[PDB]
Amino acid sequence: AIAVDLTKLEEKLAPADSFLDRHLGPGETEQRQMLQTLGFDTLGDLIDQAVPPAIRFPRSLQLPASQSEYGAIAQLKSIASKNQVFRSYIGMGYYDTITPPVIQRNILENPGWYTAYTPYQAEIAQGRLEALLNFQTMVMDLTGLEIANASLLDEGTAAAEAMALSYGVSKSKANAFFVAQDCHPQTIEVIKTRANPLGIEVIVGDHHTFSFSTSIFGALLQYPATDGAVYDYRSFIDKAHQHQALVTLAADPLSLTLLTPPGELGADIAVGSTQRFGIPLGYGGPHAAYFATKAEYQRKMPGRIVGVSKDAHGNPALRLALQSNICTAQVLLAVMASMYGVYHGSTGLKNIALRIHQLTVLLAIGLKRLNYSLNNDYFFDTLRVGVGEQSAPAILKAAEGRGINLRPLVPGEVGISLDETVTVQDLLDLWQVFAGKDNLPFTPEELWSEVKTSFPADLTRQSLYLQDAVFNQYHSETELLRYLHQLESKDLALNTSMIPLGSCTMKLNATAEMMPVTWPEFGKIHPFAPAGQTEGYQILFAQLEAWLGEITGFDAISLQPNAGSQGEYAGLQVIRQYHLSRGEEQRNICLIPESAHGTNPASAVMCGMQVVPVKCDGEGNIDVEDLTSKAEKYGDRLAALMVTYPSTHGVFEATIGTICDIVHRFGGEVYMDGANMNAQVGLCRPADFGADVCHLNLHKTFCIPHGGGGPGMGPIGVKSHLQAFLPRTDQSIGMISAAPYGSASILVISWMYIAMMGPQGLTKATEVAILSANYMAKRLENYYPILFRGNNELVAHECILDLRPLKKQAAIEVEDVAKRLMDFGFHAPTVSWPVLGTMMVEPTESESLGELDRFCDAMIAIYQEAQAITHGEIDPADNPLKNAPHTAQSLICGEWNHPYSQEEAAYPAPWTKQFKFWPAVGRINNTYGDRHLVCSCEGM
Amino acid sequence: AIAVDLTKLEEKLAPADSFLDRHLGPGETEQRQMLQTLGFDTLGDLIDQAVPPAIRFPRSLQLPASQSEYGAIAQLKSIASKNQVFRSYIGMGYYDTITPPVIQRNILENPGWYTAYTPYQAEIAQGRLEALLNFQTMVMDLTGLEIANASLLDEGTAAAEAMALSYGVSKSKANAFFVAQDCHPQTIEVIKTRANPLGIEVIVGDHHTFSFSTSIFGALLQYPATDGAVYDYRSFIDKAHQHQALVTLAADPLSLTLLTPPGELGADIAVGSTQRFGIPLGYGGPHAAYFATKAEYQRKMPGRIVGVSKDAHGNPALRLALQTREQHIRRDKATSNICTAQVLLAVMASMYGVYHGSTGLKNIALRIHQLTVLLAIGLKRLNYSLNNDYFFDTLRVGVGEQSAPAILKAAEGRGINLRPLVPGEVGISLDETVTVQDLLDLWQVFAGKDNLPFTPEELWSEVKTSFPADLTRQSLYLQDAVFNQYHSETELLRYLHQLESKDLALNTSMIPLGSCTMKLNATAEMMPVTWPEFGKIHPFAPAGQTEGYQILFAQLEAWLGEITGFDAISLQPNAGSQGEYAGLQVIRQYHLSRGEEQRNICLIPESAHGTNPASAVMCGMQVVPVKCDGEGNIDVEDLTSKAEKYGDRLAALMVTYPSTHGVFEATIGTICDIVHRFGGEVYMDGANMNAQVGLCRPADFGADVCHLNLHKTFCIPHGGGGPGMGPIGVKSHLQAFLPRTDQSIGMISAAPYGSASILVISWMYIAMMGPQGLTKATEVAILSANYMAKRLENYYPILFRGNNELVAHECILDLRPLKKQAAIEVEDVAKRLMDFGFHAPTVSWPVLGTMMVEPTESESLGELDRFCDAMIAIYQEAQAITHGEIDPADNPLKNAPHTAQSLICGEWNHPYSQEEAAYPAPWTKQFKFWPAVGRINNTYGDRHLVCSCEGM
Repeated sequence: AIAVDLTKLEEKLAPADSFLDRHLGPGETEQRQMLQTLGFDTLGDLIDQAVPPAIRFPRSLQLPASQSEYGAIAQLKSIASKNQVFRSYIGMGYYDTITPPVIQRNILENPGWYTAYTPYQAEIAQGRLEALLNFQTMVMDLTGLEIANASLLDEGTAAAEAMALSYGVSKSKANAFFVAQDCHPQTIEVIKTRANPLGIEVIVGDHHTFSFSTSIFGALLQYPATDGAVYDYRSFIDKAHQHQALVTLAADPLSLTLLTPPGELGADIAVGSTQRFGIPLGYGGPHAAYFATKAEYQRKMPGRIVGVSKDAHGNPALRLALQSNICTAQVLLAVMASMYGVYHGSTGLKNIALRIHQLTVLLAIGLKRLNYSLNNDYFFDTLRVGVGEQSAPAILKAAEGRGINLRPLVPGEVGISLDETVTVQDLLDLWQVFAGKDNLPFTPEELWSEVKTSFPADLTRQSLYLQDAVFNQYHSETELLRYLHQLESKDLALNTSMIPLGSCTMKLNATAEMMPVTWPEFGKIHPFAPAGQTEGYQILFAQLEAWLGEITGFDAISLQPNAGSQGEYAGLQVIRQYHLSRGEEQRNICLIPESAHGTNPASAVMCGMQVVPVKCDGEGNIDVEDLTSKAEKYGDRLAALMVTYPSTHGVFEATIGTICDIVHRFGGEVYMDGANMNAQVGLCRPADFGADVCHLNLHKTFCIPHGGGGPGMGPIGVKSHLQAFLPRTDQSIGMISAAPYGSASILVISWMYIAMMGPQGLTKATEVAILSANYMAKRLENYYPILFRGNNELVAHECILDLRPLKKQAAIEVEDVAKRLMDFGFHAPTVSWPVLGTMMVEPTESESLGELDRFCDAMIAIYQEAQAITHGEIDPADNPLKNAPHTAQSLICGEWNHPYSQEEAAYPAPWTKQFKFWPAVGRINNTYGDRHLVCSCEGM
Repeated sequence: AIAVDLTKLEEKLAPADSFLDRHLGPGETEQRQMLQTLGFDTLGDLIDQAVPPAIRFPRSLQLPASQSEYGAIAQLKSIASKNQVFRSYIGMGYYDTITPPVIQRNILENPGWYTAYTPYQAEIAQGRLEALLNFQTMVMDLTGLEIANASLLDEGTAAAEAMALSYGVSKSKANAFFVAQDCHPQTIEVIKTRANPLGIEVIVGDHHTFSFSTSIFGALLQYPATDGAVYDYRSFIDKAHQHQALVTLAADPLSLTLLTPPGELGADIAVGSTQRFGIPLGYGGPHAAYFATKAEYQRKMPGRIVGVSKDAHGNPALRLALQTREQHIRRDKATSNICTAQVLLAVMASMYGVYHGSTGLKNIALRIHQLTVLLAIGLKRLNYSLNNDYFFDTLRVGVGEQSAPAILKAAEGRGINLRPLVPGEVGISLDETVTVQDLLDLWQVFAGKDNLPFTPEELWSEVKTSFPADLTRQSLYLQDAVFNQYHSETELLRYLHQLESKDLALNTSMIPLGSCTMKLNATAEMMPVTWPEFGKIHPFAPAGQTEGYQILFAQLEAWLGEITGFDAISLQPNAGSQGEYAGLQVIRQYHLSRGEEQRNICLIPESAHGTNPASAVMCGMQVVPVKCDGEGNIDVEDLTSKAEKYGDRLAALMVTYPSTHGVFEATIGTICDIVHRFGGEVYMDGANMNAQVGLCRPADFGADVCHLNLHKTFCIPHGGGGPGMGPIGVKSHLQAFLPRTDQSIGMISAAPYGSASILVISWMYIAMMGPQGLTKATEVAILSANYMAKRLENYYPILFRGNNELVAHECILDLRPLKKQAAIEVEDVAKRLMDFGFHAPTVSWPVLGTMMVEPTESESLGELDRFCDAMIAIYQEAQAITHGEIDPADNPLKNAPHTAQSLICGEWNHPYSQEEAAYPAPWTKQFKFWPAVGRINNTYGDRHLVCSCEGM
């Protein structure tokens, strides 16, 4: 009433700063210029030709009117204020930790570190590649195992990956996987959820009493246990090996500064979280999980691995080596965890752990004086305290009164996990809470004389860790600042130039969106804090669920899955559970078009489905006749079709509705991979044209930053008939991520984007993304054939450039073009996917016309360079394309013996003389790196 | 008791992360190595031999025990939470504003922008130089005037600089300066405080009724006025010109998007604050003030000015221009005492202009003006009297004596502050943050009820937002490409990144600038600056809303008092220059208070910072230099002679300790005794306090007053040339005269606590270091300086040493032999260091032909050694010239710095290789910092002064 009147009045005022105009690259003038090159007068008219009318969303999105950056921040701040920041000593896999301010400011809040994506182009990613090498080295050193990857999604899924690895190398008919009952309970549920569709039996029980009567292929043990107890696992491991099973330890990596590590205990695999290496609690994430194992299983390892190779000049250089459904991981958070190791060093890390342990021993001695029973013989940071059923509720409440959360274990027992933030003053609060009064029957300092903090020799670590120079040389703040800056300077990120990676949506990660991630009311909340303290998050989730529901047209949203791969997997699990609920167990066929992202069939197989490929036609589109024939053939067994819309070829197929009808006719569900949603928002809705479930990549379409290769979030939307089966936050599939809302803290980014854009702005973004892709295609089409065009000769949000003629004409490979683009100051687009020998270019709506033109001009110049080779005008082996990228040192030092000038090499376009980005290394030898796998700092 | 018990227990625990170990560069092993090189068994021995045992502080500093970064942040957050963030519509020269998040994150919270200092080495400072050029251009465009500088400290002091300029160019014998009574009241006080020691008569009155009967040399008018009124000042300006006076307008630069600008009105000078170009309120600062005037007054402009020149390759390049105006060359004859200014905030303000452009800026002002007109119409419906005929953002509302307190109280109940004007009148200033919902609150507060006799939208059809033709601006502004090209966030992100990449700051390598103390600006120290509880408070908010700041100030006053030994501390002065000036003002007031008005002689040793004699002249004192002896020390005999001669007239001695020569003189106590014997006060320049903290205290060895540079010794970042804070400590007998926060000197800074928000940085430093840590920092600073001197002494003579052949926290390297032997100039060495990846140390000050090197305690041994190795390599390059082994005119020293383009493009015709040019040391092959331009032609730039984007 009064509010409606204010909105009228506000609309009369001079126009205010609109976030849409900061998010978009091309303004109205630039848009009109682009449209004219395309032969359209208006964007609306172009979009009417791009999007098939039958699937066009016929109205505006029902979303809140856009807010300014200032207003949206203020609104979210009021929501955030409803959360309460307690001292949580809940433990269970998440422990408060101190992020060194220098790392918070210069990595987590630095777009130079969070805006690039996976280091596909290694020569311009040596900085984050080195940080990841440090991460691998830290994990190898602490676990005592031979190889480690460049991070997994969270502790529980890493453990599930360990189960899968163990299953693969098993040669027995053993179908059971033993999980110790004192693993973290969310880990157990994630494992059970992954085991279900594969028919794997999960046996959960006390490791002490496991009989080894039932054949197992693997076992998972928690170290220290979830209730805190530190056990000697050697005997169990020995017995498991006698029964041909691999043993995985889920091991707290901070505890491994003190405790005998998994490698020395005989464990085959180690997993865990690196969250307490200075990564915010985040109400669940994002945190990098680790995965370490024996070198003999290196070809079986999940995820990405950084390896040391050499460049064209013989110098050391890093690359992803040996290239599960996992794609996007947790790179940014692995960088933070490794920098925590670099800044603290081995001595510093051990002192942090020793202090935590000393405080926990002191805590225990005082609780004993208060006549409580202490169950753990040995512990790192976590006590199991027997208080009796009568006292447990009052203690937990008194604790809450002081803003402290403890862990309820079983009736009459309370768990307490201390951490890096804990002070002697916190200890006093704990004693007084347990005493029920403030005057204690002891003095704090009096207890120190009793403090015995050693472990038995069988559990006392002697081996060293983090001995490489990198962990010793950068302990002043100034030193670390400079190290970070040097690594950052090697990497080409979005603060330098457009990174037009097809299938990745490298759009603006706006400062206003990123800001709230590091507000303590979002970042400093334990994922299992009582609901009464997380009402701000509850509001955030409810809003995001409603908004993503409206965008997709689905009736329910699960925010849990913490990657695109996880969303696909969750979606297929929900479909599987649906068929089971109808008494249709035999439905296990998953139809997948050959063009699909590789995550799709990997996810299907993980879900116990049998993949049946569906041909794509001569235009690159889904072959409807073939789909119909396969659907008919597998009618009784059809579980699902997984479809990407628009296709991985960047095309709006007009047949999508018909395709869904066919699948439904034969009893299947339709799953839509939502990676290409940047061509859809406001223009079509998956639920409307026949999808039953989809996932969204929030790190593509909805602005979560690419993080150098992570983090992401992959929420799913489902129709009502599937809602009952959604992951838990009688019928649920269980848990897909370790935390109920996955990496909850980064969800604020997509909330901010939607709040600041509003329904018209979100739709305009989609439209401009399509305009810019089509503009680039039109500019380049006479130089590089555009491989797949939709109806009306338009593409969607990306286009595929055919580089195969250059190979025929000039013996030039796509890799040569990709490296030569570095000399022009550009990261290459997506290379050789989905079609070998091509590039897929996706500019997004956030890049200016000037930037688009520079990229096209670079490609045209490279076209002319290839023509020169074709026409014999320059040596076919010694030319800028074959020798790219050109380092400054290669141009300045030694003799210059090439048939082109140093200026032609380094400044091939005018903009490079205004600002030059220097490739840090020459072209990296890929085959050499895979042949001689070196994955730690020892090799560099 | 219980805390005592806990402290005891905590000491038993494994060592936690100590901030001291992050702040220091050299650890214990590195320190032992450096001591071995120096021939000392312990650091204690070195310090006992460096510091005269007589002035030595005989106990530990009484300061709180060190806290971790985590604990100190928590403690300050608790303090900050006591402040209340209101919607302040108080105005008076400070208005809430929206800092674009992209600028907050990538400039204000980016050490790449805030760690370097004044762009003395222009070739490695083109980024901030360009941002300053944009600032000047924005100011010129908006004011309609011909030249503008690269910032002043605040609005009131800028107006005082305008008074000084007007006095300096006056054709008459006029001694009076007219100040309109509707200038901001703090501006009036700053002006009066500056006029007092110069004997200038300040007339404060209604500009409408000024008779011009008393001759004036200048007039200051406020536009719009402090109460909001917009006046047509043309007639006044014409009359002032008829009477041979200059007119300065203190003009709100946002309002100039709509209002006819000073230049077009005929004004000679414009000053103001650029705070509302996206700079946090900051409880007073820091904000860059602007100063614009006519080209014909170039040589009299205060402060720094960026000018477009060209480099060795004929390419456009920027540099500081007309430097003989400034204190470091000209000293007592400088145009002002200003040194450190507000560069970081000028960068932010110009980026606000770049991001919003002319259209965006105008829309911000239009919307503010529309909201204010709407507010006005509503208040009239409620039967209130509205006094301003025309206004931009500020209303003067007649409410009556009886209602005014209740309205103010009701506003406070909704978390709103208004401005008390006079009894029965209330001021309201709207700003960029204001929404129609805020309007509704204001109307309901004035209505005394929630249901209004009108609806908001209904009022719109009555809104006239235009001004009379004679006040309506027609001229364009910000038409240069730079203000149009970077409006997407991604574009601005990239522009900022490209500029930042051109500049060598502390995230690259050590910048060992003597007299500057380029130590760690720790992230934890910087973090609280941008907490809203510090950044979003209006400086004239009611005391009940600022208890967190009260606590911060009390603690800082106590701690700096303990460090200096002084009885009272003033946190007001907002630069070292202001601290000196405030100190001299208090000394002057003291002599007057004793009935000793004739004391106006200020003794100043020849080595002193140019700010010293400049400050003295501004304080109405006559400078008498005191000679330095053969060994560079103050000549006690000469001091005594002059003290005797000017006995009856001796006001002060200004002394820097340790000296600007980097030496601890053992005579400092005797020197103070002599000054006191002859009736003078002793002022100590505390810019070298990084050699003193915990080791000696100025008050203990004879100083009556000192200033500290928090941006040198206490970690406020150098900001590319600002901001700073220059608090003063005084003995009890001077306390009565301190600036207002019957006897006060008045106001030195426009805001009572100057740039209050940045004081949290120094609070954090002290809290995290503790007494032993602060003292260790001083000792390591001295160790590292002596280490570098020892390493370099056989190559470059150490010009001055103290007792036991030691230096203090810095040393002077004599490069004059290189000039004699090889015709190598100090600037040659400075540019060649760029090719080694280093910013030069301080060049040619205090001694021409030398370099003064100050590493600070924050730089590692490895880094100290690389710098020494660079200087040694350069020495060998000079020796090759000397021995005739290379063309004396064509060699790396003469041609430095070497851009990548100069090496890669075109034919290479030099008797040395490109590798020798770009990679003269092995670390450059690990990480190469590229100079963005070749050597800049200085004389060409001063000959053809171009100070806006049109030239570049």
